[PDB]
Amino acid sequence: GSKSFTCDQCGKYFSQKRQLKSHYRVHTGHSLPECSHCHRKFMDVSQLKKHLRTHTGEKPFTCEICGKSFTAKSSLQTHIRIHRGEKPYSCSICGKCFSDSSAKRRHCILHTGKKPFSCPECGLQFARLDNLKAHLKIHSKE
DNA sequence: ACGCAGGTCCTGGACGAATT
DNA sequence: TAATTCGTCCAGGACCTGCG
Ligand SMILES: [Zn+2]
Ligand SMILES: [Zn+2]
Ligand SMILES: [Zn+2]
Ligand SMILES: [Zn+2]
Ligand SMILES: [Zn+2]
Repeated sequence: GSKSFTCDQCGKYFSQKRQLKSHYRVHTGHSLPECSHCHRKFMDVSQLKKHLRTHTGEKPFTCEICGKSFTAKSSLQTHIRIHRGEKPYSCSICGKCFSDSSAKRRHCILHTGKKPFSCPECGLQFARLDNLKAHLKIHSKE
């Protein structure tokens, strides 16, 4: 049960050359499941079917509390915690709690003080790109 | 004013689970 | 069993919003 074929990208082992060639598609994209609309590629056909809803607008996960629908069950699961006031994610530095996992991760970056987004017009630095994009709209109004 | 930051939800890669 | 397909988590955003 040895394995002699290795991937020069991630280092995973395979017992047959054909097994290595099939796995190597995740690094080059060749022969991956390709969307017929935008021609983007994904890891397997199930991830492709999830992406298909981005073109059709289908939201098959509806909240039974307010009636709003979502594209993914994970998004619905996160949304339901809003109705119940469930905030399991907390910042270990200041104690601020969030129901959204990304809101907590985004908040914790503020304790580092890093502002890697600098305005190309005036040089004002921002910790988030979306706030810089909104700031540049003020510049757009000449 | 408008920078700041939390609210909200869409998007997709990661990865074990379930199916074929 | 091996390969494919699926479910799920989770990271990374974009758009919206009100506060100081
Ligand atoms: Zn590899
Ligand atoms: Zn597509
Ligand atoms: Zn709801
Ligand atoms: Zn904090
Ligand atoms: Zn500027």
